[PDB]
Amino acid sequence: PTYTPKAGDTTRSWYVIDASDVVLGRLASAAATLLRGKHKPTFTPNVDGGDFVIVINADKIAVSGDKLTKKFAYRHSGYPGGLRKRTIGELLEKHPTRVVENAIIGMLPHNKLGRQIQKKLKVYAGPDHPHAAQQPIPFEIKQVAQ
Amino acid sequence: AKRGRKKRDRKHSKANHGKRPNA
Amino acid sequence: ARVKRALNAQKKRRTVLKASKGYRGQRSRLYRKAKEQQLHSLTYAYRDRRARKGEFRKLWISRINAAARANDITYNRLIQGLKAAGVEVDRKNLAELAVSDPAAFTALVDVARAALPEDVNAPS
Amino acid sequence: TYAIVKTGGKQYKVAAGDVVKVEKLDSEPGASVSLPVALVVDGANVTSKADDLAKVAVTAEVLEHTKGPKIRIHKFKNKTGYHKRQGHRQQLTVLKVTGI
Amino acid sequence: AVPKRRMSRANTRSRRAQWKAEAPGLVTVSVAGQQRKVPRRLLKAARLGLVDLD
RNA sequence: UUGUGCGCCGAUAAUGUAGCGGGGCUCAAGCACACCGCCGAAGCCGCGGCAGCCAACGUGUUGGCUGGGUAGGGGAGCGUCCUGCAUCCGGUGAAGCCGCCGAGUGAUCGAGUGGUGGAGGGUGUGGGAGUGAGAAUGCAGGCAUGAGUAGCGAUUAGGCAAGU
RNA sequence: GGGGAUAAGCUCCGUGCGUCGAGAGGGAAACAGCCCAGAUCGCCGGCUAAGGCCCCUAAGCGUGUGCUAAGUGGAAAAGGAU
RNA sequence: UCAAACUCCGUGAUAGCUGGUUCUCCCCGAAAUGCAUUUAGGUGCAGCGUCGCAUGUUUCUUGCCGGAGGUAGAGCUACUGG
RNA sequence: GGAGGGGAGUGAAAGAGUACCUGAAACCGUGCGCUUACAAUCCGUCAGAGCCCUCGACGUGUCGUGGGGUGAUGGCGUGCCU
Repeated sequence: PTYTPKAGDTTRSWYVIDASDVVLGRLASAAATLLRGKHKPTFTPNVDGGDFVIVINADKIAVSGDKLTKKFAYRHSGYPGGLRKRTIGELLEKHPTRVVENAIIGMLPHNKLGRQIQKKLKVYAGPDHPHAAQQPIPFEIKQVAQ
Repeated sequence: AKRGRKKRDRKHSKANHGKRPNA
Repeated sequence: ARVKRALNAQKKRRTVLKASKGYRGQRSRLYRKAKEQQLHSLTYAYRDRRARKGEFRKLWISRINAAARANDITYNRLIQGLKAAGVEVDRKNLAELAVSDPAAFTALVDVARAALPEDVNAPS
Repeated sequence: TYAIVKTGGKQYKVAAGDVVKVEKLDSEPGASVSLPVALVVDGANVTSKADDLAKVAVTAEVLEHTKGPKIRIHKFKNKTGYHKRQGHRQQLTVLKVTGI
Repeated sequence: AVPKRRMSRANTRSRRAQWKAEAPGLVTVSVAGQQRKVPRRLLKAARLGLVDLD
């Protein structure tokens, strides 16, 4: 019958993306695709078999509209009146990694497997990374004609 | 007020074709 | 004339409670609680028997599409092409090919490339 | 080396020896039966056109007629009083691909 | 007040497993040529001949 | 100055974003008009098994149509007890109980075998019913959760040595 | 169409109109009456409807020509405005 | 325990009232409307269901011909009124 | 200390000991295998990794027209009756 990956089956890879003025949505959808594993033919939703992702120049992310300063990230401690919010600009100039992370985390399942996937997501505010000893494959986001 | 209106306005969707039960 | 009722009940009790070895709590000990869960259980089995078809077909399609897109063609146009070419292979088996032998699948991809219309968005 | 047989309103990937279960065909345990084909593979290349595919046919041996798994149905609806019990085993016919 | 439900097997046995006991930490004593095991709290009183050793 | 297609302000409530389902989207992933494909249901088709109505034929075969269903009407059946009649097993171990392996479209079944156990049971045809319970703030007995928790019955107050 | 304020998930009548009741499944974010469609049982087979194809969610960040700058889309009036 | 004790009996009182009513499959399958009613939450008959017999397409659908209507609409020096 | 019990015995059998034919379920525990302490669960179902037991064809361990217990993880899913 149909094929189901066993234990000694997975083959991993470390991909690396540039965020040089890429659109956040494109970038995040691509990363979600890769991490969840919708690009290999061995896909199975019960298994995590995607690929590690390394994002760089994440402080170069540039969005459209007034979303830099009219858009409001929110949180809530749980206490009363403990709703506190932030723009996107403030949040870049505080820590840029979180914008791209949360953007991607909303493009994944919020289940156990999703939590076990977020482990496979590494993001760095600069161009660099300590993960050169995996020789990361550059990914260039492309669109297939039909 | 709000609740009734949002009901009566969710009805104008596309998969309902302009109508819903109990408005 | 008086008919004690013991046997005639014990029968179905034994049946049910044999069929609920794996349930967790009062669903695994007690007839009035396992009967209910048997109703729900057989029903959910029925429904899943009707729907695992769509489940597997979804799976097969995701595999096919990812394989193709790594060979730089979309799913929709692949199936347009095979329909045009009269090729008969179903999706379970296209997926099996994708897993095992990507070469043959790439050959089929190439067939569809050949057999598609020239101007796909034409008004024909 | 393998092929893809059509039968039962279904399809099955096969090669010689690969035992298979299908719907109830009409034969005796031990007899042989031929079958149509959709795809064939000799190594790397493919036979994918209908004329060649009608010219090719696979041959199989009926090992044994058989009965599938027992399937319990208890249709049910609430506040109503509607139970309906029912059961099923589907008749099968095991094939063994002799050659191609 | 009064409970509302029949608190399950898991929870029941789980909390019930806190009602346990520990053993006193025992220590030898050379009670007149031979040895017996006694807590440390009572060691001197044993060596002086008060503890009822049965 | 007319008529139009999208737009702006007016716009404004109380647990927490909160009048896209969310991320996010104008480098449309938004509106309109045409075009191409595709996914998608227990629908239709495809391969198989059962069933009801009718029809054709032959000493029960096939075919077409049909088969959601509560109140309810009608039809056909399993099971339990006692019995009339005929036969079968039974201290070389029945029943009953725990099972394993299997069966039936279902109520259910094992003359299929193991353990325990110790004396009545099965089969076919008919007869008769105290004839099938999951619910009646249902009855009787037994046992759980609460729980190893609250309390241990006053406002007088107990103690040390020795004793068996 | 009446009563009501030409208000009510209001009330009262009509209708070889519908569905629910007694009707599952798919879509509608969840949602007895809305749209599709009326479940004999099985299959790890195929084609379609309503609806939809950036990720979550299987399917198109589809093709062509124009508009939108308002996060309109993804509530709203009288009226105001190069 | 007293706006008329308690016990046995009549007595298994009676309730247009509440609850409960046990094994399976097969076929067909509703209604929530009308008149009356010390009556409106109940019931009787008609309505819609099935079973059996009878009558055989009389039912239903589409087309064509024949018939009365005073609705929407419009009209008013064609009447009654503004 | 005694209750009570272990051997030795009776007995066809003490899984017949004066709490005694058989001796169910709830319920109460002891061992053996799997699983469970970053997770939101009408408590199941469909797919299913991994481990443990078993039957059989073979070969120094090994897939199978297998079967059974557990079952990470994913999708679907709003108790029973009146």
